[PDB]
Amino acid sequence: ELVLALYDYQEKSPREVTMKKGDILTLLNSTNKDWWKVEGNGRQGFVPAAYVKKL
Repeated sequence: ELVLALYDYQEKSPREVTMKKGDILTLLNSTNKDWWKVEGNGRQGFVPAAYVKKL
């Protein structure tokens, strides 16, 4: 499934990745309510669930 980045997010921990507002990310794991695992820029890791929107 794909998600739209609603905001920029810069990774702050080893498991996180970075995205730019408007990016279209592949969603890998949305089981946690606060942090979703995505693929962004060839890297896989977590961003805040609230900062992306399922398409």
